[PDB]
Amino acid sequence: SKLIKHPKIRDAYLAQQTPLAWQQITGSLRTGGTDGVQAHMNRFYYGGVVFVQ
Amino acid sequence: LTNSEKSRFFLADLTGEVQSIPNTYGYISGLGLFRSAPQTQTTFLMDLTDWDISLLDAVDRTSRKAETSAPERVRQISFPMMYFKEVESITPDEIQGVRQPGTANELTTEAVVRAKKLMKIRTKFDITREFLFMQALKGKVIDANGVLYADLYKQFDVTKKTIYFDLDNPNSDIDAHIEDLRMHMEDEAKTGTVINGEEIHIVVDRTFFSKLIKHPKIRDAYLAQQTPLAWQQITGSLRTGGTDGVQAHMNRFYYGGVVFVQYNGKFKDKRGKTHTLVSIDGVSDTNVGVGHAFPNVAMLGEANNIFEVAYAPCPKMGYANTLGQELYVFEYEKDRDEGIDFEAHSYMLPYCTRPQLLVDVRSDAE
Amino acid sequence: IKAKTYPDFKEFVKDFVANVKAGKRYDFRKYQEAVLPLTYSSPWPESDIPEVTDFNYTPDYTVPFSEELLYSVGAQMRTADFFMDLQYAIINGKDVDTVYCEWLARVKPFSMLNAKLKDS
Repeated sequence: SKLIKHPKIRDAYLAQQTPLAWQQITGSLRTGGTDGVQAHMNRFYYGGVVFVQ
Repeated sequence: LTNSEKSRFFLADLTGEVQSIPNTYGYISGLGLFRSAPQTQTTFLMDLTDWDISLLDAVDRTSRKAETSAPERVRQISFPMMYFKEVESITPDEIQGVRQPGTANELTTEAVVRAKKLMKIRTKFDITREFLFMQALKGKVIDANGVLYADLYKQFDVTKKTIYFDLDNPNSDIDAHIEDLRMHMEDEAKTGTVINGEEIHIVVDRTFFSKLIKHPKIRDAYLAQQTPLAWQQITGSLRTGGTDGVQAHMNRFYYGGVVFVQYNGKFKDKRGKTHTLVSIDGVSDTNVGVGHAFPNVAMLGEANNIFEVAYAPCPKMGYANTLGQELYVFEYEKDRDEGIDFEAHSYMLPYCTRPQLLVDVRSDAE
Repeated sequence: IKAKTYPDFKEFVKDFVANVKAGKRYDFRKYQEAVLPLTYSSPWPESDIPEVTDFNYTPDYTVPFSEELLYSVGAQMRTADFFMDLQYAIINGKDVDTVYCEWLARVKPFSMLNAKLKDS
C-alpha cells in the first residue's frame, strides 16, 4: 500500500500512457490464483521487477 | 555417500558440495578498444609533430611591404613495457590421500588439480589485463603495486580535463555539462579532420548513475514524453544490454547522443586493497560519483586508433626478436620425478596516443 | 485554503504567501494531484488545502539560490516542492516580490515555477 501510492511511482505511472493504465483499474494482477483465500493476488510492476502481496 | 560425524562408528549423509567462485569482470577487454600490436623489441618510439600554428594575418600598408611567417616543431618519445611472471608447481603430496570434496571416499587426481591450477592462472592473468586496460583508459598506466610505468599526460604534454556535473544541486544544468564534455573532445582532438564528439564512451559507477537518473531535470525530460524510450527509462528495467561478466545486463541511460553505462568492476591486490575499476585516484569520499569518458573506434576512424596494446617476447631461448604474444605458458618436470612446474609470462603495456581525450566526470561541484 | 476560492494562480499565490507570513504552513507533496487544478487560469485550488502543525522541512540543497531568486532561471522541480521551498524562504526571512508564472504551461508533477525574493 505504501509503495503503490508513493509519489515517485504514482506520478510516473500517471503520466504513463501504456495499456498498463492499471493505476485506475485492478491491481489484483488478474494473477495470483493462490493464497488459497483469494483467487487473485495483488501484483505490481515497476523497475523491471514485480512486487507480490 | 555415507560417512561419520563425531564418532567413527556411526554414519551420516554427504549431500554434496557448494562452491563459491570469485567475480571476474571483462567489460573493457571485451569492448575491443585496444588493438593488438605485437612487437619484436622491448621498447618502442614515436614522433610527435605539431604544426599547431595558425595565427590571423595582421594588415600591412601597401607601400611599406611588410609580411609574416611561422616555424614548425617535431619531437620524439619512448616507451617501456610491463612483465608478469606467474609461476606455480604441482607435487604428489597434494594427491596422496587427499579426498575429492563433495564425495565420500574418492581421492583427488592429478588431472583435476592441474586443470584447476591452469584455469586459475589464466583467469588471474586476464583480470590484470582488464585492470591495465582500465588504467590506460584513465590515462596513467599504474601497476597494481602503485608503480608508475607510463604517464601519458606528461609523455605527451597535455592536461587532463575533469568535468564537475554537480548532480546533487537541482539548479545545475546537466545539458551544459554534457555539451562541455562533448565539445572538449571536438576542439582538442587536433587530428586535422572533423570530429563528431558524440561517439564517446561514458562509463560511470553506482553513485554517478543514480544521482544522474534521479536529477529533476533528467527525470522531467522523460516523464512528459510518450516515446517508448521514455516509458522504458522511467518505468522499465533500464538494464538494457551488455555483460560485464558478473551481471547478465549492464544498465545504460540515453540523454541525447551520449550513453551512460554503469560499470562496477572490483579487483584485489595481494595486500588486500580493493582496486575499483571506475575510480579517480584521490577522491575516496563516497557519495561522490566518478566516471570516465573516452572515444570509441568510430570517432577518429580505423586510421587513428588512439588505443592499442603492445606485446613483446620472453627472455627464453627461441624467443629473441620474435613477435610478442598475449600469454606464454611453459611446463617443466622436477628432477627425480618430484613433480611438475609451470610458468606464465606476458610482456605487455597499453597506451593512448591522445591522452587529452580521456576525461573524468564527477558528481560533485567544482 | 478553501477550494476554488481564487479565480487564478496569480491571486492564489498572493494569499498563499500571506498565510505563510501569518504562521500558517502547508504540506501536500503526498496528495499533490488532488489539490492543483490544471492550467494556471483555472480557479485555485482544485480542492481545499488543509493546514499542518508539524511542518519540519529541511531540504538537501540551498533553497535561496541567489539573494533574489528561489531557483536558477529555468530550473524544473516538482510543483509540491516549489511551495515547500517557497515556504522555507519566508520562514528564514526572505520576502516574496513576484512569483514567476506568466508564461508557464504545466502545473502537474513538474513545473518551472520561480519567485523573486527580497529581504525582511
